[PDB]
This record gives sequence, C-alpha cells and structure tokens, in this order.
Amino acid sequence: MKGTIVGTWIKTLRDLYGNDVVDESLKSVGWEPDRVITPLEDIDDDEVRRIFAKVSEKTGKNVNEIWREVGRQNIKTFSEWFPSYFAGRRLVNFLMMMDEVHLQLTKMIKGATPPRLIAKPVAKDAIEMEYVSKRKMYDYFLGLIEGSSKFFKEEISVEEVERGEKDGFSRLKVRIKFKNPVFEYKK
Amino acid sequence: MKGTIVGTWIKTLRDLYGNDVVDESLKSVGWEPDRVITPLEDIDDDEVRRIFAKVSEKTGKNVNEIWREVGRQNIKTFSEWFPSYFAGRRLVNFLMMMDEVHLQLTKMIKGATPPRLIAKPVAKDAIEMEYVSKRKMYDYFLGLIEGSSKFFKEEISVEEVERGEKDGFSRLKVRIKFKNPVFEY
Amino acid sequence: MKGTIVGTWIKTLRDLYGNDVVDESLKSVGWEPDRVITPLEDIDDDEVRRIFAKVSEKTGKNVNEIWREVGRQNIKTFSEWFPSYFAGRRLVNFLMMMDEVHLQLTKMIKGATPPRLIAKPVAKDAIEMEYVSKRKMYDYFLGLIEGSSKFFKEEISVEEVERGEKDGFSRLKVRIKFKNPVFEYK
Ligand code: HEM
Ligand code: HEM
Ligand code: HEM
Repeated sequence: MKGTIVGTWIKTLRDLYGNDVVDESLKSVGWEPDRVITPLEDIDDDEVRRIFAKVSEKTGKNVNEIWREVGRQNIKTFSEWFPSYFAGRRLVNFLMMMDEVHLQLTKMIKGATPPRLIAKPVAKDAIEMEYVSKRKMYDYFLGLIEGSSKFFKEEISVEEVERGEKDGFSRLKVRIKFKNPVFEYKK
Repeated sequence: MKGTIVGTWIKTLRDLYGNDVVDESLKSVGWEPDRVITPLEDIDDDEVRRIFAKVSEKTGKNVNEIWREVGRQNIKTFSEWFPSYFAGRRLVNFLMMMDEVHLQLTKMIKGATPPRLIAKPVAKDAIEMEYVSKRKMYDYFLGLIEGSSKFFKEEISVEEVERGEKDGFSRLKVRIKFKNPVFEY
Repeated sequence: MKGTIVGTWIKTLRDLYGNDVVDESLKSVGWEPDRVITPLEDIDDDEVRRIFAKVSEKTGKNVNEIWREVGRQNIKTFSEWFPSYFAGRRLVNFLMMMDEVHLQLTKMIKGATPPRLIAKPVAKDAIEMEYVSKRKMYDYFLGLIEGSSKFFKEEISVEEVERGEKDGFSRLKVRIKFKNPVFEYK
C-alpha cells in the first residue's frame, strides 16, 4: 500500500477513535506514534492489517465496521485531492467512471494498485459493481460507495449479490439502486 | 444496437409523432408496443430499421428527416445522462473530443459500438469530421451535430464534402465552420 | 513542429518585440512575413531555431529568456484552446495530469509530439517533474510551469535537480514546491 493512502487512513482513524487509541496501535507494530509517512513509499499491507486489528480490539468495534466508517470518510478527502473527478457528475456517473479513474491514478502515483471496479447498468434504475482485488477489503469498498452517496446527495440501496475468491482474487458484486433512471429520457 | 439508445429512440419517436404511431410501428415488427428494454440488451438493427420505416409511412415524413430530428433531440438527452462530457467545453472541443468519449463509453456500456469519428483541425476556424461506421446513419450523424450546435449555442455552418461506402464501412465527411478560431489566441 | 503551435509562437514574438524583428526573422529562413501557417502542417524545427536566433540577435535578448517569456505567455492561450483541461483543477492536479493531457492532444492534433512529462509526488508538499524530449526546449518548459503558477494563482518554488542529453534525448528534472499539501487530510 502506498504511503499516500495509509497516511490518510491513520489520520482518519485519529479523527474517528481518538489519538491514543491510534498512538498505541501504532506502537503495536513498532512505529513511533508520530511517524511521518511519504506519499510514494511502500507500506507493508500486513502492518496496516495489524494496526486496524488493534484499533478494533481497543475500541470494541469489529474491524470490518471500522473499514466501513473509514471508507465513508475518505470520499470527502478524495474529493479534496482531485475535485475534477467529482465535479459535475451524477452519482451513477461517478461510480461507472471509477475503474477508469483508478487506472489514471496508477499513472500518477507510481506503484499504486487500486482494485478493479467494473460497473454495469443492469436495469433501468440500477447498476452492478464488482470489486476485484488481490487484497480483500470488502468493507472499505462498501463504505466508499456509501460515502459517494452522501457526497452526491443521491440516495441508494446497496445489496450484495455475489462474493468469492477465485485464482488469487477476491471478488464482490453489489447491486445499487437509484431513485431515478440511469439513462432517463425526459420531456 | 444497445437497448440504452434504442429505448431513447422509441421515446423520442413517441414525443415527436405520437403513441399510436409508435405502438403500431412496434407491432408491425412483432414487438409488444410497450416492450421493456434494458440498457444492455441487444436489439436487432434491422427491426429498428423497419420500425423507423413504418413510422415514415404513417407520418408521411421521409425517414432521413426523421433520423435528423431524432439526432437533434438526442443531444439534450445525452447531456442529462453524462453532463460532465458537456460541461466547460467549447463546441469545437466537444466535437474534437467526441471520438475519445465514444471510446470511454464502450468501457461503460459493454458491447456498445458507436461510430468512429475522426475529427481534424483543417483551417483556423474550421474542422473536418469523418463519420465511419458499419451502419450508415448519415442523417442521424448530421442531426447530432446540429443538436450540439444548439446546445452549446454556437452557430456553425456544416457542409458535406464526402459520402460513400468505401469498405464494409460507410463514411461521411463534413466540413464544419465556426464563428471563432479553433485555436484562438 | 505542428503549425498550430508555431503560429502561436510567431504571434507571441510579434506581441513582445514587434513586426519588424519578426518580419526579418521570417525572411531570414525564406518565409514570406505574412505566410499562412495551418494548424496541421509540419514546420521544420531547425527553421524555428534560426527564427528564434535572429530574434535574439535583433532584440539583444538572450534566446533562453525569450523561450521563457513565450512559455509564460502561452499558458493563457492553451486555456483558450482547451478550457476544460484547466477547469476546476488545482495547480498540482494540472501538473500531474499534463502527461495524460499531452497524450490525448496527439489524438486530436495529428502528428503532434509534445514532450513526455513524468511527474511524481515525491514529498508531502512537492512533486518531481521530468521533462523528456527528442528536442531541447528547457526554457520553454520552465516558462510554461511559471505561467501555470500564475494562471492558477498558486505560488511555487522551482528547483532544478538534473539535466542532460543522452542518445538524442534531452532530460530536465525539477522539484516543484507548493505552499499546501498534495494529498491534504482535512
Ligand atoms: C477520486 C476518488 C478516489 C481516489 C483518488 C482513490 C484512490 C485510491 C488509492 C490511491 C488507492 C491506493 C492503492 C494502493 O495504495 O496501491 C485506493 C485503493 C482503493 N480504492 Fe480507490 N479511490 C477513489 C475512489 C474510490 C471509490 C469510489 C471506490 C469504490 C469502490 C474505491 C475503492 C478502493 C478500494 C476498496 C481500495 C483498497 C485497496 C484494495 O482494495 O486492494 N476508490 N484508492
Ligand atoms: C455525450 C454525448 C454522446 C453520447 C453519450 C453518445 C452515446 C452513444 C451510444 C450509447 C450509442 C449506441 C452505440 C451502440 O448501441 O452500439 C451511440 C451511437 C452513435 N453515436 Fe454517439 N453519443 C454522443 C455524442 C455523439 C455525437 C456528437 C455524435 C456525432 C457527431 C454521435 C454519433 C453517433 C451515431 C451517428 C451513433 C449510431 C450510428 C452508427 O452506428 O453509426 N454521438 N452514441
Ligand atoms: C493544456 C495545456 C497544454 C497544451 C494544450 C499543450 C499543447 C502542446 C502542443 C500542441 C505542443 C506541440 C507539439 C508539436 O507541434 O509536435 C506542445 C509542446 C510542448 N509542451 Fe505542451 N501543452 C500544454 C501544457 C503544457 C505544460 C503545462 C507544459 C509544461 C512544461 C508543456 C510543455 C511543452 C513543451 C516543453 C513543448 C515542446 C517542446 C519539446 O519538445 O520539448 N505543455 N504542447
């Protein structure tokens, strides 16, 4: 994982659960609590895994619930980093465009490997979006969608329709329903 | 053709010529007049061709003129679907970018095969746009250009300079003149 | 070089130093002073070099400072060509997106070959941008950066880190420092 996102995860945990929940979890993996992380350095994913587990232990929350909440928060932060990915979009545009956006981000943040997110309009008012990765961060995936709904102020319902691990990849498909048609024809 | 665009055509034909005309046209090709079409289903092009023919027969309007008008109307609709492809562009930007947008759309609407649109800055205040497709929807192409002009509120003159079915591909080249330079200083 | 860009430069040289310096510099390479330059014709690079050489000789200005000035001036023009590349971006966004933008320009302007511009966020408040080209227009590169800074109204500090030519390619690496973080939290 790139320092860019991780540095942000740390700071988001700090806002969510407090400083010396985060301080002590950081110590748990042998980091000084005020460790400075650079945007392009490589952080061991397992260290991140261990950090989030400790926060869970310390907070009484399941880690999946924490990843979800962090996913919710991060949409706003991403919107500050790259407002032009958000500007003038419908929510459904934003979600359908996200795989292509992640691909452009890999050309700008060397070594970044965001997941594949192929989205498909399956009905007049719904898409299916499939998360595909070597990393299995289902809950973060869902939180980011929820956070996207809040950012665009378009209500959705999200249902998991499929989950699975095949040939080294984690996969998760959701069906997302909107209040208006995806491709509405109007007067 | 993908149901996405076909569903839109049907509704556009209904607004233009009425429900009873479209229903009967749908029936004439063996569809429920109220056929439910999903965004990604594959609709036979020849059935669409026949629907449009029957509408022309019933309204008395030449089918070419029907395509041109459907093209004029559809620009508005596309701008409601994907407003960020329109926002902050000059018309000439919009037209020159259209080939890449159609490509990005193939990545979002699986199996869509919109025409190739080679656009070239040919003179200071003019471009050439070449439509290249296996479908020969000349008038529709011309309608979308006209619709874009109205949407961006930039008057243009468009002259067809080339028409022909070279390969398995139909091709149509137009010269598009703007009131502004393409690359204005 | 494509005529689209050469014509802009001619117009910029005229704005800066006047029609007489430019007219004589065009004649010097065998052009009519009012020769029409089409957006897609291909202009010989060495002719452009000699034109800029003659302008330097006639004005007394160092050719490097000329390219720098022209680069500063041109950002505003580019924003008139393609405002949607500037719209709603932060300066750091604009600079990191430029390589993909130059790549998409080659798809709209046939035969255009802008330099490769690899940018890397190297620190919390700075990026590295490496200019790489078959051509050697270091000062134009730097002026365009300064011009970007002015257009986006965001101050930067620019430091050269490395420059050099190998097997026909010129490279220039700068470090660009901002007043605000690249990936700001809250
Ligand atoms: C402009 C908005 C966004 C930006 C800038 C962004 C950026 C990133 C970055 C930089 C990474 C790091 C990859 C790495 O370190 O190797 C990442 C990972 C991730 N991104 Fe995006 N993201 C955005 C929106 C989204 C959205 C809407 C989703 C919705 C699913 C999403 C899903 C994920 C997930 C689940 C990961 C976790 C790593 C993994 O699953 O393997 N992102 N994102
Ligand atoms: C954002 C604006 C636009 C969108 C979203 C859009 C989208 C589409 C879609 C979904 C199709 C269906 C393809 C299929 O079913 O395989 C299509 C086909 C087509 N597009 Fe576009 N389009 C846009 C603008 C334009 C413009 C400006 C032109 C021409 C100047 C154009 C020319 C055409 C034509 C003529 C067809 C069908 C005819 C054929 O196959 O030759 N479109 N477009
Ligand atoms: C949206 C803004 C921009 C546009 C539309 C643009 C477009 C172009 C075009 C059309 C060319 C001519 C290619 C040819 O004739 O072969 C060019 C060359 C060049 N561009 Fe860009 N450019 C933009 C922004 C920038 C920026 C921010 C830089 C930053 C340095 C830059 C650096 C250069 C350089 C140094 C050259 C030609 C010299 C060489 O090969 O070294 N441009 N640009």
